[PDB]
Amino acid sequence: PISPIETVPVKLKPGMDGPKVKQWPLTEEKIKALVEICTEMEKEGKISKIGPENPYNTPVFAIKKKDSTKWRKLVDFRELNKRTQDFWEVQLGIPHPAGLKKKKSVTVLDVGDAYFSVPLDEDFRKYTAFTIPSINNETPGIRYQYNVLPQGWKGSPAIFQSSMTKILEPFKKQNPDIVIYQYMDDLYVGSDLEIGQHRTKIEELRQHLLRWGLTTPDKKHQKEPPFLWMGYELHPDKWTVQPIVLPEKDSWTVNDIQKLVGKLNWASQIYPGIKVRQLSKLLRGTKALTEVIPLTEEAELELAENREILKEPVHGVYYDPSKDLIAEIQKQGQGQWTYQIYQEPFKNLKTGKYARMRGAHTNDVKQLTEAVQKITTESIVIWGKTPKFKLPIQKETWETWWTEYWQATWIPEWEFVNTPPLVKLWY
Amino acid sequence: PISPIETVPVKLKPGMDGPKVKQWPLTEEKIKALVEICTEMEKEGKISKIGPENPYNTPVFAIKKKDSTKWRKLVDFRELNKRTQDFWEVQLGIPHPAGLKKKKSVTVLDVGDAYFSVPLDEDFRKYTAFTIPSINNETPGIRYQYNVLPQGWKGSPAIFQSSMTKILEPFKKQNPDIVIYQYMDDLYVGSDLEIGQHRTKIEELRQHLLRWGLTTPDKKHQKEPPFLWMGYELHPDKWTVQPIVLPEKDSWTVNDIQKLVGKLNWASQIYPGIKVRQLSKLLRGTKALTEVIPLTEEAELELAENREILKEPVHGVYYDPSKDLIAEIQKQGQGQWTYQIYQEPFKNLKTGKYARMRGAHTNDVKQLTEAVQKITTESIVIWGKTPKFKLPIQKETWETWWTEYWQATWIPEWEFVNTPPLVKLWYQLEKEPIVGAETFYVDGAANRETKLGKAGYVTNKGRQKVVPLTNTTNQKTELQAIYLALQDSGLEVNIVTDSQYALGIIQAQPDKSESELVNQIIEQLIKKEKVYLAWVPAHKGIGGNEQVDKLV
Ligand SMILES: CCc1c(C)[nH]c(=O)c(I)c1Oc1cccc(/C=C/C#N)c1
Ligand SMILES: [Mn+2]
Repeated sequence: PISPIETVPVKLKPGMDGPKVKQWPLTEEKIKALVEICTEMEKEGKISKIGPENPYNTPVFAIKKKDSTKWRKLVDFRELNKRTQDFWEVQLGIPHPAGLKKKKSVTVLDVGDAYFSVPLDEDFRKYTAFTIPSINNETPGIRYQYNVLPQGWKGSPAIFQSSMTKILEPFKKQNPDIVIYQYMDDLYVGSDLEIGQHRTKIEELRQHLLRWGLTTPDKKHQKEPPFLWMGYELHPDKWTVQPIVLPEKDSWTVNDIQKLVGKLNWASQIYPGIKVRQLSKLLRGTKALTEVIPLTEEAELELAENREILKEPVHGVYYDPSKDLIAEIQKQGQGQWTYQIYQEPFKNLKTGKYARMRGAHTNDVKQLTEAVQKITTESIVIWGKTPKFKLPIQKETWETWWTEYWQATWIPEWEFVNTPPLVKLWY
Repeated sequence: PISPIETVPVKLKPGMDGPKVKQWPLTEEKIKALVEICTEMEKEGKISKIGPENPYNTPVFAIKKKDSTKWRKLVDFRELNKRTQDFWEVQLGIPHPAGLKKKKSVTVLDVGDAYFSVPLDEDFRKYTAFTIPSINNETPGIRYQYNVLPQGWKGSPAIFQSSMTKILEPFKKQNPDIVIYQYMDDLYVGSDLEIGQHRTKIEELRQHLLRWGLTTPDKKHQKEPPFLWMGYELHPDKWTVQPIVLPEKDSWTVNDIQKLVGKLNWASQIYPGIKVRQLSKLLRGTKALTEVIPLTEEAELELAENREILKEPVHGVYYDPSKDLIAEIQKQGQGQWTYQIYQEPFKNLKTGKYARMRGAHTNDVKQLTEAVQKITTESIVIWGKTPKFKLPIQKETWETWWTEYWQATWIPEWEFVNTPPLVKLWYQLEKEPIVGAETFYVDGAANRETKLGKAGYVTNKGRQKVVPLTNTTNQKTELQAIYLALQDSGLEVNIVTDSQYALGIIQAQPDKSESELVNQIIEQLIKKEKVYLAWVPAHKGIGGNEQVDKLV
């Protein structure tokens, strides 16, 4: 806009220094993109060009949010975050409503565009610096630094939190049962209204924002449903399952009781009381593998009992909010992916399984990235904080292609993994 | 002379104050020699006499490294740098030729006295203080400080290029055609016009720069086509590296080998075939710079294989943004792959190799993928895009491995090439056991301390066997075992192991390996008609193990 607001002074952590992260190499297509986007921002004052006395740097990517005919700039403030909002997790911490996961329909609104109005503390600016790349190293990166609260930076919501709760006030007044969590550029309006009335209450809210603080969200559909139209409605209350299910069968064999003594034996690590010596003893012999054998009646009390210790959850499993959440995903096959979200080995706080298209646009990567954004968003709703993904995939391939099907404005933390061995039998 | 450019303001790391290091006098003949130069310097404005207030100091030196003519000034600024704030990394990369545009006329330009031509942050000058010594060591002191980018300071190359860019901005805009790579003191101008108008633009540029203290080659763009540049032979329609001569002795040391291999890689950009598995496969666990390293048989042959290649000359072609980038890969053998990128079947934009991970049992498919990956990255850095791949693998052999493979993988678009060897699966394991198949409950176990072991089995059909082994390990034995099951089993077999490790290895499908044994095994899986390996828990879990775990 054109309104000089005072500037919330920002300080990084104790004896911490700005981020100096390498800017990954992009496609000419994407350079060209960013180039224009920035050429514009500079034109709107949102950003500025720097000199070489700015040692700092944070990576930038180009993506398409709503598939749209045009791109979005996605700055990866992941490092600058740890070096700041982690004291803008305190100095300005945003509290997480433990009941939003409880609503029936959580819709998500993009508000990151409010920020662009608040000028950024001059002394901090030097840290928001990013660099638009060159191809084959001809010219030197184009250098920019922010003059307004940036987007991927968690210091932005934090600072805005004031203007926000204000705007959202003569609305939580009216609608008091709706819960509204703000996590970065995303608003998370949750309700219990009937699918459609809710969808209405949203547009209601959405129009309020626009009416009130000029804060603009977005229109999903153009009121035109091409059989391929959404809006982003989440339904948390229906988020539980117990995928771990011993097989159900009439006739068993050595191979079958065996593969079973395995998965079962291995569950012991995660489920307190389940021994299986009387069921497994039925194997102590060197019988053929195809050989069919009936399940001892005596032992079957274990299959029975265990079949049941696999209906009722674990115990000493609580949420440590000092610890960070870890999400392990496994390639399942035919477009299906299993995932656990834990904190301490074998004490999961949730388990799911994405899948969206078996063999059409079936591309390991695209799937993985979409599953990553799902697992994320869920947790952002359940615990108000994103996990760190142990991703089953080659570091470089991932680094090359994630930006391809990514549509989130935030980015989590990840690391690549050795191999899910006997852990695949979690289907 | 000095430019009207504004100055990049510099600061010293937090809390640090300028450097104070007094000058060690000596060689009074030099002592005047400095003042001699320094004078024609302050004259030109590069420095200035300073009142004894606010002084600091850095070591002043005078030397003559050449065919004697001019004594030269030297100001080791280390302790100064040590105190100067960090800057923006200067392009610590080099425009790779493979991605340069076949241009019509190309001119290079040696900006003279670069650093000196650009001023220095008014309030950071103090710290550039020094002092030429006394005639007699009684300190009359000749005080000076820099008003330009001091020859060896930290923040110099940065701010130089910083200034170079700004300066070139209007021009690169007043004439959008002309391309200009800038590197250090050099300027590489490229254009698609006639030597007449190209030569005329230079002058424009050349004179535009001079309006900002930047002087250029007076012999009107002194260009030496082709240019020996950063280890590259740059012609206006081909590129290479000339000084590629690899030495032959009869006594090689860790050091000599290093140098050799390095050179051998560099060659790779363009010489189809350079292999290197053998020579580097020598430098291990031992990092003794000057230690006598006995050349190996393969090293000698590989070194020989490279010579015949290198012996002959091979050129490179530039990039046509108009066509499509094609990259093709061929598999050498000992875990080696080579490839080359093109747009024309005889031409080549660049070439290169890829070597397997250094330590694991791998796979020709995974590798082929690891390769396709490498190139995709390289390709992005150089040209701006990805290339179409021509791979020695059938869409069916691939889609089968990724659909089996526990890990995500997205290989861009490729087409099949029938040029062998052909990547493939040398054996698939049965998903469900074999009815009518013999069941071998294999097992191993070695004495860790005594280094002795045992590998054996016990079949359903009553057949047993316990073979002794020496210098083995829990794992060695646990494969030693399977190998046994496959050795005594009929064309169809079911094997049961208590070791995820042994399983896992095989389960991977390695076709080659640095493990005589695993090869002993791979070779036998292939001969089999149908193999079913399955895993059962170790000690508590004791299926048919009650029999194996014991004896063995
Ligand atoms: C002649 C090669 C060339 C090509 C193919 N295309 C260009 O646009 C330019 I400028 C080039 O000149 C260059 C490129 C890289 C370095 C130099 C400087 C040479 C030296 N010393 C000149
Ligand atoms: Mn064993």
